[PDB]
Amino acid sequence: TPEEKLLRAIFGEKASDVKDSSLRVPNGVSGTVIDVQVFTRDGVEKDKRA
Amino acid sequence: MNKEILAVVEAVSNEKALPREKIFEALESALATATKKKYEQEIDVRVQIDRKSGDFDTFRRWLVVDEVTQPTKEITLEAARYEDESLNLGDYVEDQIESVTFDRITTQTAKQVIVQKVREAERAMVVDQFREHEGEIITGVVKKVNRDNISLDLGNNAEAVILREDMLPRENFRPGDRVRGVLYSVRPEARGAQLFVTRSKPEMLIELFRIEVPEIGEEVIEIKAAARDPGSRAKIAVKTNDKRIDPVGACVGMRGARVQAVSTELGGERIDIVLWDDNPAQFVINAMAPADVASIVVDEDKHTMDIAVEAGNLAQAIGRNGQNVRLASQLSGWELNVMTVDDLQAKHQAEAHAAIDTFTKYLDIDEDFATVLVEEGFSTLEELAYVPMKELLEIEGLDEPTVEALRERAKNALATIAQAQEESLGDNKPADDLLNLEGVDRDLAFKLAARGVCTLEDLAEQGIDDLADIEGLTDEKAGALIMAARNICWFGDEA
Repeated sequence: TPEEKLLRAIFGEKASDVKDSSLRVPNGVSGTVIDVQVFTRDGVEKDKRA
Repeated sequence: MNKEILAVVEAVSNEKALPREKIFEALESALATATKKKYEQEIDVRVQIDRKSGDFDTFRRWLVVDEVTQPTKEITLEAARYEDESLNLGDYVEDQIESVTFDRITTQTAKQVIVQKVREAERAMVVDQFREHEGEIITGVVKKVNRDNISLDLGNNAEAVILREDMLPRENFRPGDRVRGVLYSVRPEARGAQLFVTRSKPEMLIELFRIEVPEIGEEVIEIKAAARDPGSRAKIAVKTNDKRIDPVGACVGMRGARVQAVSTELGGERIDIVLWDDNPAQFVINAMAPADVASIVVDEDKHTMDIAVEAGNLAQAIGRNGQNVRLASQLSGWELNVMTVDDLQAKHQAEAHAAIDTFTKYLDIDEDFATVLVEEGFSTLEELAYVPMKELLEIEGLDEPTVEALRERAKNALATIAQAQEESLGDNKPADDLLNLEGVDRDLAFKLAARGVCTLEDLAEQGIDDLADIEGLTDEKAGALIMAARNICWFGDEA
């Protein structure tokens, strides 16, 4: 579509599509987070949180 | 700003409706709004994209106001005396600048802003393609089935909206059906210039009948008038240019080709083939089709006439409910009253007597020879000065004394004709409550001088439309004087 050309040819968002697949919290339960882990092999440079 | 924004600005199928700089700025404003939403403060941001290379610079505005709070939202100079007040207090001119914005997370907001900008650009293109030429005055088709409305498509992806009175009284449209109409009131609208299509006037068939006309558009006959109305009357006529051209056959096309041409979506009513001419007697007799020529009358000063036809075509010659009034109101050039055949018989009973009964004593003559002149010639014993001797003094006998009725007004103009303006000598005099009431023109004293009411207190209990049937004022203008008189006395503490 011309909108995609307008956005990625100017703003630079050349990803350019999107598809949300966020890990949703299971429905109907509260809670709190106590620990987080990051596992990554030596193929991708880890981010600042890692 | 990488020599690629121009390639997107110049699509150029539809993105070139505005200028390249203008089209770029149309999306740059939305991008600046998205960045400001992503920005912490609600400062006015003005981002301009250069058309040459897409240099998306940002020279934000200060949006300064008289407020002494939120300096980012509104700059100040009076409280900024340390800055020496370089400008006035409340200068909303561009006095800020930004550098760049990525907004990767805000890509959804950027896409929404781009969609809004695209909708605005499409609306602007539709406006510049339709409203410049007054929508689209051409036969088209509809693609929407709505309630008392229709969306008619046209060229350059136009979309006009049909008014309430566009379709006929029983006309209906569905998805795929076509309801033709004249669209001339093209007004701006969001996401497409929705024009106003309405076929309820004579213009719905004024020019449509000339397409199939054999002499109107063939440089052989001129178009006098054509009156199209919804359901009541519809008469199409072409004036013959003194060349024995068909005044009704051409209007009907080819033996009725144009009769049903304007009866489809121009109002639903069938356009009768009336005739148009230039003769004083053929102006309306031939225009009263379908009927017979039976009315020959014309006024002296104004373009007035009288309708008098056979008993079998009372509703077809003129019509009591306007069935053929439009056939004699516009395509005739004269004004006539729709009535029965008595218009040719009873019209000479009171007209000849009104001007003769009152003058039974103003002519210095007896009543024995006063009515004899009127009986010999009706409408002859009145205004014997303007007319010459060929039409006013052609009678024998007392030819010399026949100019008495005209010479009586030489110096006695305030003797016999003085009763038309001296009705407020002893009674019905003007008052200061209704005759001189403010809210109307100088002719507002007639309702008080011809009714006999001394004061407005006798009608102060009335509402608004108490005298709506009178000819001295409108429906709601009759009670204005009473309301003013009541208000001048209810709270008249201050003088």
